[PDB]
Amino acid sequence: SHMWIGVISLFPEMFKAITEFGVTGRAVKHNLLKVECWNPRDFTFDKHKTVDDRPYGGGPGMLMMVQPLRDAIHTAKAAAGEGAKVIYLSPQGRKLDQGGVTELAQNQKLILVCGRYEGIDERLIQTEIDEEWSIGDYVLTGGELPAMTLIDAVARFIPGVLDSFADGLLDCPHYTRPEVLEGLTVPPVLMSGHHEEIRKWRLKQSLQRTWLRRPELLEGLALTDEQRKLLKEAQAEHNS
Amino acid sequence: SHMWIGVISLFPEMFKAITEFGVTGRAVKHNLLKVECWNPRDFTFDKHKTVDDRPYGGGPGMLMMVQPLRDAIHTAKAAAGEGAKVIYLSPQGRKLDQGGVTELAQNQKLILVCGRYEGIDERLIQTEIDEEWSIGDYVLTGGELPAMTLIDAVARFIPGVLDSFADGLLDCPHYTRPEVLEGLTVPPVLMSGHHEEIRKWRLKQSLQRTWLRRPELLEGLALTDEQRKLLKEAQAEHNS
Ligand SMILES: Nc1ncnc2c1ncn2[C@@H]1O[C@H](C[C@@H](N)CC[C@H](N)C(=O)O)[C@@H](O)[C@H]1O
Ligand SMILES: Nc1ncnc2c1ncn2[C@@H]1O[C@H](C[C@@H](N)CC[C@H](N)C(=O)O)[C@@H](O)[C@H]1O
Repeated sequence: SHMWIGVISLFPEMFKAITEFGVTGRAVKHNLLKVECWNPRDFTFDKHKTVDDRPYGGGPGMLMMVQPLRDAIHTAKAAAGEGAKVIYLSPQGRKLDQGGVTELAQNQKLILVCGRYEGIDERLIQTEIDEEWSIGDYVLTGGELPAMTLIDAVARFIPGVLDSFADGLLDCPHYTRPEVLEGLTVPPVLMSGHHEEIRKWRLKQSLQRTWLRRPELLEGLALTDEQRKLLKEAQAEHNS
Repeated sequence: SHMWIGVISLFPEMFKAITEFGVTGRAVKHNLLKVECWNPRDFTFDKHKTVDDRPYGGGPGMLMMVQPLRDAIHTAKAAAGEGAKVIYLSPQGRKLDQGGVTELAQNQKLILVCGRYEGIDERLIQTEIDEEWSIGDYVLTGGELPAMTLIDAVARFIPGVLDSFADGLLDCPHYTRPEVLEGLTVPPVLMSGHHEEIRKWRLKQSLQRTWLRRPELLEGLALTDEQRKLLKEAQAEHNS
């Protein structure tokens, strides 16, 4: 299947980072993922193509100018046609996690609005935006990196395009050549050829790492009997 | 002051998204921020410049090949000289938040290692990496977008380069022209010219929004007396 993403951005060339390189670049070249961009600057009418505006109430910073941004959004909505969810990237939005990625990946079309400066007029959020999403509790200069983050995370769910959080757990450690690196050996179980011992080792590692690093993640999980056993074993070894 | 960031990446051209555009692009052009990249592919010796390798233990996926990546890291460390903290971007790392951004922005030099495929050998993390950092609880195809996210967030703290989370709170809504948009008016207080009423309105909005959207964030805060009062007022209005 295929996903279409419309993007509204003052810096559409930023999106080459995902459309020209790696797994996502190959998805775009093979038409599994389509990304189309509209730039508010192209919707300005004044001589200097002004895309910012002063905030009412004074104070510092500038906002994106309403008219060019609104017009861009309307053009993208017309292109997307029916059924396209419009998302504004913002640190005030729903914090993205793998559950949220799986929800978003159920959409065949999304339009992603990328802010710049201090953001966008609150009434455009009310009138044009369906959902606000954050990539994390930190502030960036623009919504393009968050949009690309979202695109990359969802694109991994597109069939044909290709884990931590997959089953709620951090990933296990991985090893490749050489067998010994600075005196550190690959765990012998991984060279044993024993698929079931390997499976159990990787799962116990994931449990152990999640417990030590992110114990709060473990709370939200309903572990299988095997997972409970392997976790107890890891905790007992840690104590020992 | 100035920050130097060394990056290890198979796709260094991705970083044009931050070095050529917007506030971060201007920081780079003005030498406030320097980003230097090393590509493991340039450290290969075989005819086809192989940069991946098979994981011990079978199963799917590939890892970054150890030797080219190790060699790249060593070249970057030599360039950074003394005092450079080496960070691996990974969903198994410390989850980035504004507190973590402020900590990271205290470094004059960082080297950021970007994984691809299923990641990197665990022993390289032990032998070469100082800290592991995640941008969020979701899985991406590569560490370049996370690295750029980190770079952008920290660059905002570089003097001369230029909020939500700043004082622990979500940002207030902002408004710009026109005064009426699809029947929605700018709050009159913001046109009143009264700086103190405006200050209080924006703070009460931040409190209200944080309470409604992210009540867990409010718990971690020690509110001022004024903030407690404004929050109580907002809650009373919400009830009314
Ligand atoms: N964590 C984030 N998640 C999603 N988008 C973000 C994030 N941080 C910044 N942005 C984008 O960057 C744009 C410009 C920001 N400097 C505005 C920040 C705004 N003053 C705030 O603190 O909420 C915002 O309009 C968003 O589109
Ligand atoms: N949330 C994230 N934060 C930081 N780096 C990430 C994140 N997600 C993916 N990456 C980078 O993307 C690379 C390739 C990933 N597909 C590997 C994921 C690994 N299998 C895991 O689940 O932990 C990783 O080596 C990281 O460098």
